[PDB]
Amino acid sequence: LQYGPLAFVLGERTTRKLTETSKVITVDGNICSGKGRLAREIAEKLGLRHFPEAGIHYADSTTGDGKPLDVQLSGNCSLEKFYDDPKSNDGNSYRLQSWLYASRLLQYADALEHLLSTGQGVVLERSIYSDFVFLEAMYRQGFIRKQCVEHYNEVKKVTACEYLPPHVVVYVDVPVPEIQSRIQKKGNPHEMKITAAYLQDIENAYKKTFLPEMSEKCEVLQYSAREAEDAEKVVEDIEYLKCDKGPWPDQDDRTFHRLRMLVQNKLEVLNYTTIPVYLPEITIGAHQSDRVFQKFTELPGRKYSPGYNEDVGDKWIWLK
Amino acid sequence: KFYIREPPHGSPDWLKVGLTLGTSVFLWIYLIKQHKEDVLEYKRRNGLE
Amino acid sequence: MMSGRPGRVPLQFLPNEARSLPPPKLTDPRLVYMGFLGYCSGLIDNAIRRRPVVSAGLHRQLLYVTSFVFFGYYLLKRQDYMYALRDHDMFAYVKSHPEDFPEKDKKTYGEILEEFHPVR
Amino acid sequence: IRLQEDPDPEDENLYEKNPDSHGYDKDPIVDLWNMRVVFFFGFSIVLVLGSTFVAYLPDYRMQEWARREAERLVKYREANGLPLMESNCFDPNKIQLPE
Amino acid sequence: MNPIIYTTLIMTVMSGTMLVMISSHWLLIWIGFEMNLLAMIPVLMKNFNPRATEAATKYFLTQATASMMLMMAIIINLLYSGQWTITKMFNPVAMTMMTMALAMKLGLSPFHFWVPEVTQGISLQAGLLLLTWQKLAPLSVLCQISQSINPNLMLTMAMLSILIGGWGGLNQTQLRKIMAYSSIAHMGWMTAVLPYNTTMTILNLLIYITMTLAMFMLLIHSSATTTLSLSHTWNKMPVITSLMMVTLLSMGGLPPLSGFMPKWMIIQEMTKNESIIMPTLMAMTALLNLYFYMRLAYSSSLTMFPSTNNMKMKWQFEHTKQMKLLPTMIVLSTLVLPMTPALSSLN
Amino acid sequence: MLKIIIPTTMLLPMTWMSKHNMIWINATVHSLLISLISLSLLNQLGENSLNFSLTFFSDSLSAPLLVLTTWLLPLMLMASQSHLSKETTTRKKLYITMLILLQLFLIMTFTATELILFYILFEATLVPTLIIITRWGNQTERLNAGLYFLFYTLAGSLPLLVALVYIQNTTGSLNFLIIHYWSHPLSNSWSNIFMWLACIMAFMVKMPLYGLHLWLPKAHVEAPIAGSMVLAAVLLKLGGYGMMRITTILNPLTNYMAYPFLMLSMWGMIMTSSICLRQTDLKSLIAYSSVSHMALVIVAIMIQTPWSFMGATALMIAHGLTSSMLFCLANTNYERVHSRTMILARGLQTLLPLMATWWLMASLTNLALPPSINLIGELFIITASFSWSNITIILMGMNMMITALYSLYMLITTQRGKYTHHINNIKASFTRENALMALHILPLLLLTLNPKMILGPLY
Ligand SMILES: Nc1nc2c(ncn2[C@@H]2O[C@H](COP(=O)(O)OP(=O)(O)OP(=O)(O)O)[C@@H](O)[C@H]2O)c(=O)[nH]1
Ligand SMILES: [Mg+2]
Repeated sequence: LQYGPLAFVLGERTTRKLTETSKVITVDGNICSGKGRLAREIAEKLGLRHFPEAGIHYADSTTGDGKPLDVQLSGNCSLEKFYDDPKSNDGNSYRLQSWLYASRLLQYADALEHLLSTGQGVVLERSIYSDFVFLEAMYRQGFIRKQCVEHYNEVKKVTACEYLPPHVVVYVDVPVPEIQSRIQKKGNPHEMKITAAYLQDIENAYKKTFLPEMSEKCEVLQYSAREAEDAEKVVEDIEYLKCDKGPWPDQDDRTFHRLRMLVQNKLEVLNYTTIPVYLPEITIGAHQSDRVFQKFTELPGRKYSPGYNEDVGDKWIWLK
Repeated sequence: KFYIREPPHGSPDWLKVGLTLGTSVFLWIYLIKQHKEDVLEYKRRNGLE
Repeated sequence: MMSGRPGRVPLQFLPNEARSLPPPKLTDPRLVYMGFLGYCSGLIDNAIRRRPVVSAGLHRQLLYVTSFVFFGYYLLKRQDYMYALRDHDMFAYVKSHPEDFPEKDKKTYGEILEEFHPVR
Repeated sequence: IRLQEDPDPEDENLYEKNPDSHGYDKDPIVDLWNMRVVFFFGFSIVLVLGSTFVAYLPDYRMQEWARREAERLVKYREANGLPLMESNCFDPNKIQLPE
Repeated sequence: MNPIIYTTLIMTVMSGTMLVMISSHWLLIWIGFEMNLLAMIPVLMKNFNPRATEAATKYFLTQATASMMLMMAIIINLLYSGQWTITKMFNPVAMTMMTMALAMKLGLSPFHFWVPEVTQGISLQAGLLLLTWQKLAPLSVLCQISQSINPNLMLTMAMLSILIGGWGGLNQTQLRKIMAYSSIAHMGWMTAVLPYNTTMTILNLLIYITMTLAMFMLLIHSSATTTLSLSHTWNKMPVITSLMMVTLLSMGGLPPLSGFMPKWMIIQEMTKNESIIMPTLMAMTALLNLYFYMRLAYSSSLTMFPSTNNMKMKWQFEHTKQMKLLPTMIVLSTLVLPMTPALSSLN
Repeated sequence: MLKIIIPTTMLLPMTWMSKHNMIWINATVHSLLISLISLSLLNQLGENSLNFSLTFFSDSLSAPLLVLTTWLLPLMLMASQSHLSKETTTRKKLYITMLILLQLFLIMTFTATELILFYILFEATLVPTLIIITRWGNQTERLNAGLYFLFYTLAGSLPLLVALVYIQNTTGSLNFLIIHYWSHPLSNSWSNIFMWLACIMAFMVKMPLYGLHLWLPKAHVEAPIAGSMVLAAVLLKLGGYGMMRITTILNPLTNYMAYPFLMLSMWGMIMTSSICLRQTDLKSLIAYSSVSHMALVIVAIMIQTPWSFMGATALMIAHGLTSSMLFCLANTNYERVHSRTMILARGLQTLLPLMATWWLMASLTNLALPPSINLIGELFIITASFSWSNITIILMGMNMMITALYSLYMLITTQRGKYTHHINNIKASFTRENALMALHILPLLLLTLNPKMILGPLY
């Protein structure tokens, strides 16, 4: 019995699950700012669900057998290629930027699904609302075409409008030189090619667009790297927040039902990420589209539907 | 198994399978009996037998 | 035409005077096409639902078939009864109105002068 | 890039991997059997046996019967002074003209 | 909306339609139209955007004006006969008023302007309900009063409906507006034979409702409302686009498909009445509908349009919900032509 | 007819249930088997027709057409499997399904005892044909070709539907036998004139009549090879067969209603033969030559003589075989050089000798060289036209002269001269291509031994 009208009619309400700590928390910050530690201890000690940041193969992880698929069939973009040749002619910069935004949309849907179905809160590392920081940073460095930020705005406007913002927006504040030294510390050669202008643009987008605009619909919690290691203090300030801003207080079971209906339907979540706006960086030609779709269909367990794939160990096809 | 999430159609719905088979057998039996009595009713109305 | 016909009781799919006609045979070509329509519906159901179209859910395809045949048999009875009623009324009306349907005086082609049109 | 599209691939030569290619299939065995079934069922059966069947079809248009009937009629008409053929296709006794 | 409240509003729409179809009294028929409109307005505004609000407002204005004209026709009929029974109208101007009111409710050509805008402004489910269920009540009233309609007025409106549905749909890239103009043309086809044989009207209505249900359910399955969005569907679920192509060919009336049956039967019944010019005009005009159906088929199934990179995400996901009776609707809309003599069951 | 129809229907389950690599083998084997069975329909009677059931019948007009259709299916399959080698299994099965559906519709079209059933079956042939052209054609021009073919045919056909139902309402029957035996003379009035036009124009546009033919170059050129084969070989003949059937209710109105059509076809055969002299596309030249032979068929049907009908029947059969052969021959070169331009690949006789021989045979048959059945049909029609009016010999002689000129011109430009220097990919002819030409040409010449099998019911 998937959550539907018949389930909600009888006895399925979400307010009876919602609690004081039934909040969605997004941790944020520049690259190598250490969001991982803050988010993971926040989840572990506040008793929430952690979601590691949405990568290229997040979708591959939430479907099938949970293992990453070939970049050709999923993603069709690289982060090392972006760090090596960010201004390449492939359009790989915005192809990657759109793919990981779609992955973030999927993850936000998945996290709201868990919250609205179990009542447990979640913590995320970045989200749809802080994905634009990288898009603007790439634009200032002259990577994306101006056409390719209008399309991003279109997709974000028509998709992110449907969902509730985080309760708490925790931000870790690290200066550009320290981030640079951490990148030079971990030794990733592709990360080693990140210019200070890119990181500065990211920090500027954070400080001047992201953090102020969360401040009117969520409670924003800023810590620099010194106060971000004390997760006890961070969660103490999390527990002291009133959370009387934004649309979350004025939510009843009628709206939570519609949100659960949208959020459980993954094809409706991703509907507008494939609007017919033909940009060279993301448009796929018909021959390549058909070929790659056939190679995807050839994957084990991917042809018919879950439970109907005998080639992967599925029984009773003729009685299903 | 193979899938991470449990597929909704991973095992047969035994109640639905039994209902489908039973309702089909009843439909066939009812149709056959109706045709038999209908031929009988036609034959006796028309005086054929 | 047939709406205000006398004796025509409402919401009655087969009236009792239909039991005087022969019921359609079980291997009736139209009934078999009804079953074929049900089978195609089952195949298309497998296709849309993303199941193996031929071998998935034999109970479901089977039910498609038997329900289609079940409806088709009664549809055939009603259709045949309507046509029987049509012929019944037509013959009754020709009988009651002999002046409107005269006995045409038959003539042979040896006394009938048909015009010849040459092809040349 | 104007879009992500595969480049136009080069045509495959069936002879390159199969010098003995008959042109039916890339797999030599099914290519051979495609050639065999094509030639057998086309030439050996439909052409030869079909042409023989049409050649020995029983009397078409009943032409032999018509010739025999004409021979009998010509013999009777000539032996009795009757015209070989009358202009009137039908007897003018079973025709009633109008006036 | 609350699922119980939405179910209740749907049931009230159907119960208004049923009140229209089961009443012998003109006041109760008017009541049924009123109830149908009252329950229908919220289902149009289910999504609640300014487009939905404007669609609901235009729908309300046209339907209320038609209802008032219908009541005036009833009152004139009563004034001259004292009769409330739905039967032949005893007054000619009351009959004209009633015919215009019913055509405006149906959306025939001189009163067709609301159909494309309202269909575009509402969701696909609302449009499915609008273009299938809302045709039943006015058409049933028309079939009941068909013996007193002015054939010239009705045939004029039907021919105009066919022409305008053909021409208007030629310019559309929006699937909802294409559906609306196809609906206008099919309503014209229904109402042309209404003076001669109401059984043909019922047959054509059933076939059209089957095709429209199949097409709207395919669109909902595809989540596509523009021709370019539908052009991506091949790269996700090509079965849907091939089924949609055969359904569009059926809508064009191409033999041997089910959509050819109503046209063929209506042409036959019209020629039985010394009507030859009008059926020829109607069949020739329907080639426009077939033209933009074929344009949709070209963009959807017979050719492959460019896809997007984000489509690879959708490949790993199935539909949460499944359209009910869609395989049956598809088979019925395409494959039922050998069963044509069963139309006498509608007698 | 069920012993023919049901095996053809069984091709679909067999095609869809066979292995991915047995598709062509299975379809070819069993379509050849069905063609063998269809030959028994050539056992005809002198006077009556083969009236099997209430719904299907066969006579000397439709039996050769049925044999031609059942024969064309396997040749189609051999022609297709090359360019569709890279396609998916499901899509190959869909292409085969379209071909089988087309054959089944054509088989029932040529045997339908009732005029409206004939109409539906003849209209049904549009759907798989349009699907083939628009889905599996090669160029962007296939879409416009599909639209032209569809809407030309439908603008022709819908008035025919109206006329047929009017005839059924006034006469009481559309049964072919009843229509013949209860034939009424057609009076001279505007009503009857437009009834004649409605009964004739669909078959006119199908043949096609010169002036209504602009869909044919598009459709026969843009279509994949099997589509071109059927369009030239069997689909054009639907107009001639239907015209022969329906002219039995149009007399004596046909005496003067045919004058514009007789003039159009007699001059347009000249016009389209001249167009062939200047066509730069090989497939377009082959498509344009069909218009002239079909114009001859139009004249033969419009003058309504036993000799004209015999010639029209023989000419339809011979043109089907020859035009399909020519399309296949052009397609073999297209699959090598990936272009339809005729002067692209010259001097091919010194690279493909036996294919050059096949080209010479095809050109000779298009020439109507005696005693081929092409020549038999053309000569019978010419004699009937000469009786109709002696002045017809000027135009028909001009047409056969121009036909010789363009046929031999195509032969000379493609096969003779010096080979093109930079074209180094003319691989040797496959056994499949040579067998395709042989199976086109051998039954054509064997028919010369028994010409009455294609001379129609007026023999
Ligand atoms: N282009 C692009 N890269 C992104 C985006 N989101 C994340 N990344 C990359 O994701 C990679 C993973 O490292 P980050 O999550 O940034 O940082 P980290 O190393 O985990 O360190 P902390 O932020 O302190 O947790 C980095 O190389 C980022 O640049 C995005 O929207 N666009
Ligand atoms: Mg992170």
